[PDB]
Amino acid sequence: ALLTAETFRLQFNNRRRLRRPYYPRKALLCYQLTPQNGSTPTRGYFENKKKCHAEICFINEIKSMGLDETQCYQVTCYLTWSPCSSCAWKLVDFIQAHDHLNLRIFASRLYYHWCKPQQEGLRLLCGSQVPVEVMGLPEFNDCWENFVDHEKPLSFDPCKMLEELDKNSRAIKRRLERIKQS
Amino acid sequence: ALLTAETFRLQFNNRRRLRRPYYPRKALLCYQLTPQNGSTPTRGYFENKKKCHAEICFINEIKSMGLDETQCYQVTCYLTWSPCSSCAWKLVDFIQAHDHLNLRIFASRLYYHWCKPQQEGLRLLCGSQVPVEVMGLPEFNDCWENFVDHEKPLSFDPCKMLEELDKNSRAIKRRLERIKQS
RNA sequence: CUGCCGGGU
RNA sequence: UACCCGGC
Ligand SMILES: [Zn+2]
Ligand SMILES: [Zn+2]
Repeated sequence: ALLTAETFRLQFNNRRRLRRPYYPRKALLCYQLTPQNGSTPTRGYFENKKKCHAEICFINEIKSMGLDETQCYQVTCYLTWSPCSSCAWKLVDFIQAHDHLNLRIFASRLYYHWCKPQQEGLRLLCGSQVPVEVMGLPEFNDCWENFVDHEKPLSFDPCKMLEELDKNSRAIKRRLERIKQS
Repeated sequence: ALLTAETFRLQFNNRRRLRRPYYPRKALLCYQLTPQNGSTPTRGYFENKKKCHAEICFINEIKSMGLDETQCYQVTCYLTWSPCSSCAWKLVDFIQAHDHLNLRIFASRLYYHWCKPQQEGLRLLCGSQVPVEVMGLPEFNDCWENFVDHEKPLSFDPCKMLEELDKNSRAIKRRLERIKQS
């Protein structure tokens, strides 16, 4: 159920440029659903598969759970790659049909942020009740704590690794800010 | 004994970061020897060998050329990569023993220039009657015109290529000047 | 695909 | 993930 600590470090790695050994930074999504009646959170994670994308895999998962439409839920997502233009649309739709869910999205990296469609896509999310932010130490902290297996001994220092995501996320944050006001 | 236009273009490319497709930018030397009386120049080019770098296979084979010790010669070298710390030591040793030769070096790119032993080697040449400069539009012009065959039709426009070479050499020149000041 | 740090689109 | 650029 739990991501391996090496999967976390490699896949959430928001570095400017990769360090050797090189590896594909795959899409990955960490969601957590909290009811607002004072209740227990539910968690899981998705990759890209079949005819999906992790966001689309997660939209249909919610539908499966058959939630309580009389209840507001807080839905938080942690994406290594900020969403598609196409997934942007499919998410804006989804949230419009499910007003009883409060969606918030955090990206570790901004996917093709120099292209207009991905730009418009993110401005839309932020215009259509779906705030988009860059993960910072708070979000990197919560994702490590609750989504990563901590039973085995690590080949690296977790606190320094988190330190470095925090540091790298700053320039990624100013870039997202500039996109919103364009 | 004429480089092909594709070899010149690939090997003397001074872009900081390459473009696809990727290829090894290997060491290469184009040399010109001219006397001070008037006699026409002598030209050739050298590659890295297993037992000598281009600069060193070159100064070696000078004994085996039809020059005499009573005339002065101006020796100009055009290098893709700037000299070794090891080659720097041997170039100064060689110039010191041959007072009939006036050598000056021109590098397209600075080889490992963030490293002290390579920088001291460049400082050493400049301080030992061996001027080191970064190749500019004149030197790129010079080397294209005299050292590569212009029979075949080119798959690219040599004017725009030299234009970018000239544009790229500006930052690299600024880097050599800083090194020469430490 | 010489290495590193950093800014911006 | 692409490009432009600065410095070491
Ligand atoms: Zn998508
Ligand atoms: Zn050498």
